[PDB]
Amino acid sequence: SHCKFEHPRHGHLGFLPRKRSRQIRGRARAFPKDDATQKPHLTSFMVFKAGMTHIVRDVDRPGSKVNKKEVVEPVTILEAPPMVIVGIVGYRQTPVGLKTIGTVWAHHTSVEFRRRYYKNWKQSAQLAFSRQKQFANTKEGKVAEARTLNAFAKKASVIRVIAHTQLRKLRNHRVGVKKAHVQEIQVNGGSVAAKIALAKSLLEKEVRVDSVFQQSEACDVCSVTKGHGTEGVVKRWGVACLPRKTHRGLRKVACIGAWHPARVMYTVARAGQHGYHHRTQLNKKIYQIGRSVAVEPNQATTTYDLTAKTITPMGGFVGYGTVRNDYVMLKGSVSGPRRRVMTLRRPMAPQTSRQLKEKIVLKFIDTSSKIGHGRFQTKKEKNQWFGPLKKDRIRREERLR
Amino acid sequence: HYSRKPQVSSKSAKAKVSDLRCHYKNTFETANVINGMPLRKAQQLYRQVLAKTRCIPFKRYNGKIGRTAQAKEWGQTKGRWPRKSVVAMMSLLKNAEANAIEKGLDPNQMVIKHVQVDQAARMRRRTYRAHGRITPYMCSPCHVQLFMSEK
Amino acid sequence: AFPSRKDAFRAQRKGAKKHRPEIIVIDLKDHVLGRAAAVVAKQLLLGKKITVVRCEQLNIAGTEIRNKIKYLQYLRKRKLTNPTKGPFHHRAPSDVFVRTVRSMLPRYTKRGMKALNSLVAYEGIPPNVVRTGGRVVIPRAQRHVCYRSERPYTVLGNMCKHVGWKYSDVVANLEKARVEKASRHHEKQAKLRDAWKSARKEALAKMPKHNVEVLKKFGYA
RNA sequence: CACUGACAGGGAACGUGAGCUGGGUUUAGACCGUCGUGAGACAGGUUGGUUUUACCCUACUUAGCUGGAAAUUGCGAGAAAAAGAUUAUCCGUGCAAAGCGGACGUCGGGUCGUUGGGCCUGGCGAGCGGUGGGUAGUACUUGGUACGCUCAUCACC
RNA sequence: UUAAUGAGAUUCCCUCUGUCCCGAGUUACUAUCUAGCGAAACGACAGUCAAGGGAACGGACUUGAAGGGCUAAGCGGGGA
RNA sequence: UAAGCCCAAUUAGUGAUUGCCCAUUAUUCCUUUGGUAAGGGCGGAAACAAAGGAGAAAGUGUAGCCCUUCCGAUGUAGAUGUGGCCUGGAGGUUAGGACGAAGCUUAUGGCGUGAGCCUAAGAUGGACCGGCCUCUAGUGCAGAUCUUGGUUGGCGUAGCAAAGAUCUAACGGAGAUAUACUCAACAUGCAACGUUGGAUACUGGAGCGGGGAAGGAUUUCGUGCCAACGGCACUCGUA
RNA sequence: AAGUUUGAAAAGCACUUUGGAAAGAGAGUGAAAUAGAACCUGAAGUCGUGACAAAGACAAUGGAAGUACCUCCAUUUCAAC
Ligand SMILES: [K+]
Ligand SMILES: [K+]
Ligand SMILES: [K+]
Ligand SMILES: [K+]
Ligand SMILES: [K+]
Ligand SMILES: [K+]
Ligand SMILES: [Mg+2]
Ligand SMILES: [Mg+2]
Ligand SMILES: [Mg+2]
Ligand SMILES: [Mg+2]
Ligand SMILES: [Mg+2]
Ligand SMILES: [Mg+2]
Ligand SMILES: [Mg+2]
Ligand SMILES: [Mg+2]
Ligand SMILES: [Mg+2]
Ligand SMILES: [Mg+2]
Ligand SMILES: [Mg+2]
Ligand SMILES: [Mg+2]
Ligand SMILES: [Mg+2]
Ligand SMILES: [Mg+2]
Ligand SMILES: [Mg+2]
Ligand SMILES: [Mg+2]
Ligand SMILES: [Mg+2]
Ligand SMILES: [Mg+2]
Ligand SMILES: [Mg+2]
Ligand SMILES: [Mg+2]
Ligand SMILES: [Mg+2]
Ligand SMILES: [Mg+2]
Ligand SMILES: [Mg+2]
Ligand SMILES: [Mg+2]
Ligand SMILES: [Mg+2]
Ligand SMILES: [Mg+2]
Ligand SMILES: [Mg+2]
Ligand SMILES: [Mg+2]
Ligand SMILES: [Mg+2]
Ligand SMILES: [Mg+2]
Ligand SMILES: [Mg+2]
Ligand SMILES: [Mg+2]
Ligand SMILES: [Mg+2]
Ligand SMILES: [Mg+2]
Ligand SMILES: [Mg+2]
Ligand SMILES: [Mg+2]
Ligand SMILES: [Mg+2]
Ligand SMILES: [Mg+2]
Ligand SMILES: [Mg+2]
Ligand SMILES: [Mg+2]
Ligand SMILES: [Mg+2]
Ligand SMILES: [Mg+2]
Ligand SMILES: [Mg+2]
Ligand SMILES: [Mg+2]
Ligand code: NA
Ligand code: NA
Repeated sequence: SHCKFEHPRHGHLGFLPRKRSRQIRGRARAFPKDDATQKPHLTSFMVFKAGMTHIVRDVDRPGSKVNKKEVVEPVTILEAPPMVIVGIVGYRQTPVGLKTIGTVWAHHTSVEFRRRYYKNWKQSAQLAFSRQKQFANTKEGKVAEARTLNAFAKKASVIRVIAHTQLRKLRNHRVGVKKAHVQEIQVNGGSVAAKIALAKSLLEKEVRVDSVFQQSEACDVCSVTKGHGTEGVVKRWGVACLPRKTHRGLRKVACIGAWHPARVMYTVARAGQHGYHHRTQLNKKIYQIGRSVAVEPNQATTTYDLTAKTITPMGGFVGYGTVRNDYVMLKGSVSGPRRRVMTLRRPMAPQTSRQLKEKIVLKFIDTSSKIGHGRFQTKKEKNQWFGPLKKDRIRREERLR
Repeated sequence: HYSRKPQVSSKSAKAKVSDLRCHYKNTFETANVINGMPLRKAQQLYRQVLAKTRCIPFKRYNGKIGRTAQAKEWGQTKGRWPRKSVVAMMSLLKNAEANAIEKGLDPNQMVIKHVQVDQAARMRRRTYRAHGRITPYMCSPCHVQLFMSEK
Repeated sequence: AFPSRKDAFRAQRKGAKKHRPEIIVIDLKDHVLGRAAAVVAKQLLLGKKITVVRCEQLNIAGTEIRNKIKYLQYLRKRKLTNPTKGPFHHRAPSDVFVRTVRSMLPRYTKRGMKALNSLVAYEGIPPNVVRTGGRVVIPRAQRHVCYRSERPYTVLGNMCKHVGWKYSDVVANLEKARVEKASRHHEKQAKLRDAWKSARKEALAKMPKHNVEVLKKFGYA
């Protein structure tokens, strides 16, 4: 007989199976549609999640109750060291899908990029790309590279560059990995020849995050969510908890199916892996693209807040540390923990909404300690509050004596 | 009185043990892994299994036993560290080595050519179940025979 | 597909030349789906190696909407408790033809699967089949002899592109390029063909006369 | 009774008890009414009244290892490849064009055999390069790479 | 009819609360992995489905659809 | 331009009346078996050494006297027949066995439609026993929630989770610090026992404290001892 | 419940060697030691091992007809045959 009352089913069947992601890096399954009238450009970038904070800004949304009013917005800080372009790949359209025509490698590859080809680099022979480097600049090698580029020009419809992260630039102590993360970044805009020209110019060169993205634009984020291991139906799917009197346990689904069909269906909630799934999140507004702290110290200083401070809160980001490189401040949250590498992608949805076209101007960035209830924005304010302490006085006595 | 005959008797050494009192299945797994090994490599393997740096691969008697990363060297996923079987097999290997030395052979050149673990006659005990039931609580000893030949 | 290094080393040791098995290439353009499928299935069971091209140009009798609805009714069939391992609904025209032939075969025996693996189906004519020899048709399964011309008919590619096939435009562009290239190559070699025709014409006079009379007897000169 | 856009109707062994619960029905105790001489009866009312087992196989959920196109074998040779002394005898560009633009050489020698024969190898030089040293001035997120000249070797030779 | 008494049946009220809205976090012992030890129940043969007929609800049969092999932890839809 | 429906046909206004596929059916051939079976032969025709042959029984039934000729052969319950098979004994009669009897084993062949029989080989066994006629019966197993004994997948699985707990050094013990080469040690002898000293904890006098009854009956004590038992362990023990 | 039914005879395995012992490896008695002690024979079932046959998933088994490979088996031929 029919179920007595109606409620929506628990969970989304389009995110099945709830298995662990094959990779730990966010990888863009698709890229934004290619527009041949636009200038050639890069469509993605790799960043590392540092932590979260919140900002204050005045809203410019006419017709809203917060129009010309200040709101507090939680934001995510993502460290964005420059990426290095080491290869070019071309794709040809076939009636069975895109097939990569070939690869053009840069003449010189970083040690970090070549570490990606080893499980134990420091005890290896470190011979990666050695034969290729010898062959590339000979007559036959130059001919082969020209031939591959000509094949790209004639047959390719998609041009992607091979880029890797720079973990030496990301001088992070909690990021343990030293082998660079490698990903393909599609080149959109212009003709195939213009894409080839841009990719050739970018070869063996750094790409900064502000070249790919601009402030107040939105972006897509590809990342893997935080892992939780095996979980029950209550947390994995959101099913209700059974009454207290239930024999053999109440954190269960009471009926996992009818008598017929005489088997469990794939639509029934079961225990299993929860978290560590790849997710593509849409319309993350870019509130700030900050420069490196070594170049511009006052990262978190606004026009409305003249306090000279960096984007790193007091005591550092918990479990991550300080942000030493360029960073992106995304509105809201992104899937994954701190230290996980993530892919910012140019948006694939239309960007014509009043919220997606709003110009963001920050008025305050919180840099108080994320350990405990932080109440000082800078160390200077804390010293103003406390004055000289016993340790400082002992220090000054040791100095003057 | 072995199931198999050595290729060259004068170059081989035999060792046997009956009613070992170790578990037959664990000993079956432990002794089978050294078949075809040099004697010294088998003894190193047993020492490293005692140290828990290498495992005994469990085949045919691995029903719902745990998975380990140390079974990968054997092409398996389930292995254990059965110390009683390991020490019993170490004693048996020492006896075979003593026989080889007394015959005049070189213990560093011997290769284990035959291992056979068979179930011995069982020993009977009891366990007490609910509702006044008495139920068998049995022990499964094993026979182990081996010979190794000089190469 | 990619040969093993063992196979290449053995071929080098044997030193034998390039070998191509006897394969019939069928141009399935303007062919009735079921009749071509039946003929091809029988020929596969008889041991023939068949490659079929331009499967997007197969024909089904009836309006395109009726056949779209038939395919969508086919797509409704799924294992409810697990759609994975349920019926697999292939949307490409070549896959549709392969499925039709497979349904006309004893697919659950070694003999039937041997027959099925002997069939290669393409949309359009790919480069590895363009220059392999003259393509054949099936006279008893051709549209101009099977359908009364008044009645509407469906082109398989048009139906497939609306039931989920993604490569309609890719196949169209590839076929445009292929026909342009083949037309260029056929406008060329015209001098060669005319030269051979005139060579035969002049040979008709340069050869001994009783041979010419023999050719005239059998309708050759 | 009250919200709501609406509070549609049904099936799945009258879905679903080794999923629960056990209020009801339907044991044994007991009370009432009626019936019966009685023991007792009542699809009449009332109160109290043990809810056992998965470690097997499938299904489902996740989680690992691993071969395989003659779906393990045949040696049983099919490219969503190139386009040529039958892919062999160079490389680009051009439309499977017309044409066009480029290729390191010298002097021997140690074998197998139309054509300035094929294969291998020595002596000199020449180049495009790799790997190090010496020395500039730059570029790049600024410790690490590259680029200019000059030696050293090494590979194509 | 009845004060008092009741592990007796019932209704309401104050207080109080994770009974619930609506679940979350933490602990010990398990499960889980290992060493040693080591059973039982059950066991025709065996175990992917749809529909058909059929002793009128098939794992075997017909016609189709699936199905590479072997494993660990769970689970209670089926094994009437 | 059916591979649908209704009519027609058999290579097509050409010259006559069988397109093709499939049965345990029909026809025919071979073989078996049984008849309400039908007949022939059976008084050895004559001749014939080794260095054409063999048989020929007056018969229900056999390896059926022999030959020829017809007809029928499925079948639950059930009946009957069988010079039909098999088992333990008894009268007889023929054999066999230490140069290997019964039992047991089999890719071990042969014969029989079959029940079965016989041979071969045991790198099996070590002392009985086979064939035929008759007599006799505690005379043939796949299943009875069959009886007894053994084995077995489940399965190294469920589990061995109440009563808070053990640590450390030394001594004892075979129970270790146990290694082929390369070699400082860790990455190759682990884990586990008893006693003593320290430490830590629990019982908390309605005690895992001292004594008795009932019940038990040597469990008491010392020495030795570790096969089995104390569901892990033991060098300890109410063994 | 249970034949102590080893062997003709205890001739019941001295001695060497490894092992703490149990035992093992040799040696020895015996016609036999898978006749080594509650030991004549030693079945079936189940299990171990070496060698070989292969083999997807059609549960397996099964019939009929072939074929590939093997065969410590049975016959028949090897010359005016
Ligand atoms: K219901
Ligand atoms: K119910
Ligand atoms: K039915
Ligand atoms: K049915
Ligand atoms: K047996
Ligand atoms: K066969
Ligand atoms: Mg409803
Ligand atoms: Mg619903
Ligand atoms: Mg975590
Ligand atoms: Mg309960
Ligand atoms: Mg905090
Ligand atoms: Mg378990
Ligand atoms: Mg397990
Ligand atoms: Mg118990
Ligand atoms: Mg009791
Ligand atoms: Mg109903
Ligand atoms: Mg119901
Ligand atoms: Mg149920
Ligand atoms: Mg229940
Ligand atoms: Mg009740
Ligand atoms: Mg009365
Ligand atoms: Mg009641
Ligand atoms: Mg009652
Ligand atoms: Mg009372
Ligand atoms: Mg009371
Ligand atoms: Mg469990
Ligand atoms: Mg364990
Ligand atoms: Mg079904
Ligand atoms: Mg069933
Ligand atoms: Mg169930
Ligand atoms: Mg009968
Ligand atoms: Mg008798
Ligand atoms: Mg056999
Ligand atoms: Mg009887
Ligand atoms: Mg029997
Ligand atoms: Mg078992
Ligand atoms: Mg367990
Ligand atoms: Mg435990
Ligand atoms: Mg328990
Ligand atoms: Mg406890
Ligand atoms: Mg130790
Ligand atoms: Mg205390
Ligand atoms: Mg206490
Ligand atoms: Mg206390
Ligand atoms: Mg007391
Ligand atoms: Mg014990
Ligand atoms: Mg008896
Ligand atoms: Mg002797
Ligand atoms: Mg014997
Ligand atoms: Mg015996
Ligand atoms: Na026509
Ligand atoms: Na065997």
